[PDB]
Amino acid sequence: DVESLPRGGFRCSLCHVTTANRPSLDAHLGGRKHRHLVELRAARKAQGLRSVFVSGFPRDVDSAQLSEYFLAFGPVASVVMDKDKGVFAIVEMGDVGAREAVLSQSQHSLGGHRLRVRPREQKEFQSPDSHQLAKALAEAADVGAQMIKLVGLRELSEAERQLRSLVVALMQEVFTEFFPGCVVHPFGSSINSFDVHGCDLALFLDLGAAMLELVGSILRGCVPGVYRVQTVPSARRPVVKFAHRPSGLHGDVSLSNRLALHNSRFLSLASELDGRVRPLVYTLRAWAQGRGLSGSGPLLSNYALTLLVIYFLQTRDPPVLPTVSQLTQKAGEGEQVEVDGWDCSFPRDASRLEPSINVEPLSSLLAQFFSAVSSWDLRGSLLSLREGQALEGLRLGPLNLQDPFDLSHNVAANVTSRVAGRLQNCCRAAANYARSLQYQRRSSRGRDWGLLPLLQPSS
RNA sequence: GGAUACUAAAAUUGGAACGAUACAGAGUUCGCUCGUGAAGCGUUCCAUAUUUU
Ligand SMILES: [Zn+2]
Repeated sequence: DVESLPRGGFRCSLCHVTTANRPSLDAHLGGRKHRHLVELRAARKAQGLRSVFVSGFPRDVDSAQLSEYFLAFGPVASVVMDKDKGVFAIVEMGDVGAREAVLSQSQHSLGGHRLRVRPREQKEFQSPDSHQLAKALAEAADVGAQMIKLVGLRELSEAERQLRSLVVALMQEVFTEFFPGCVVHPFGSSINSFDVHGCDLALFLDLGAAMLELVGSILRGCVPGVYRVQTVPSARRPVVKFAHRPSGLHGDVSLSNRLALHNSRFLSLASELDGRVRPLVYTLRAWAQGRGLSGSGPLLSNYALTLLVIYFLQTRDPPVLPTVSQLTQKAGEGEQVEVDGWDCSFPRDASRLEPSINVEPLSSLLAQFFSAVSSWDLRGSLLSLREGQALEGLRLGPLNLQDPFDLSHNVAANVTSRVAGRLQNCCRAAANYARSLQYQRRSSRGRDWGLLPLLQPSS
């Protein structure tokens, strides 16, 4: 599990850990993380050593008969049904000494048809951009054309959207089998029209930790092709993270996050107001993801980026987007939605309101956003999208930002002091670069013109 | 007949402690020598948190 690397280095593939010397590698091998990885790998290896693969039995029969039959050959640990095909099964025996008892006789039968039992071959244990981006943008007309082309490139293709729809339909079918009358609402980066390649799909279940564990068990056992299922109650809204293998996707399933559905609807409505907010949001999201400020864990999530863009568009002297106060005022009949204490309403249609009085191009908006976000205070200034100004929060530090619909979650509470300072410095750098003349106009035969330096693979 | 399941301590950040690596500085008998750091790391400990939109 150790591979040699130059400079006298080593790499543990069991933990994916690179060490520059020998004592560090030895200390890592002496730690509890590597020991636990070894123990879990050995447990999986032993289970594979005491398991068999059964196929050939006729369809429309359950694995209960298989378990009852195999119980005659000693203790049986588990029987796992096939997923996505439903044609075979994996029988994990209790004791190793009984495995050969399964291998003693191959004359198997179930419902008349004959079967086929084999030893389980042990699969090897597994431990649990910037080229095309600069390629397909630098031949556009101007920076606005660059941002429009970036939107076109980052937009999910028909294949990805249809695949996500298929996943949603499968989840709905399974959960309707388990919970009749339930609905699986897709949302996240799928219905808000701000869809990027390799985005997260969130699934709201419309009908404490027991339900979360039940959903996790459903995903682990019955739902096809889904591995990496992790329940997470330690959050404002408990969520099951799930990964899907055949699609190579990863997403989140929530039970009570009803506000996020209307949040995604509002994001889509804001995107449909005009053809400039969407390019601005896509460009700023790409810039954040290309400068080490949008990743996993304590880093600024994709939703906070769109929230900041909407707030900035609200704060302009010519109102690009009316604030959430006006949006709530624009609501009509059948639009009295309110969840979790407070009320937040907005129209569900697009052609109901007045177009904005802004005419600035995309480059001007980007430069103004960079200047404003660089100059703004980060110590104790909380941004209110509902009122569209600056000054109920729960926890905040060097970054203050709350939802305009969920007025209790400070979405900026996932950024520490150093990350906030780096963000402010990057904003100042982008602002001065936009003020500089090189960014303002085109270079034909290669200079990294326009948005490319902001989108370059920097450090 | 038709392709051999992702089972506990799932993660990162704030503070830490210890062990090493770096020398645009110099020498060497080729063993290293003098002193100074957090770049990458490893081990362990305490978490008014996040990682979903
Ligand atoms: Zn290891």
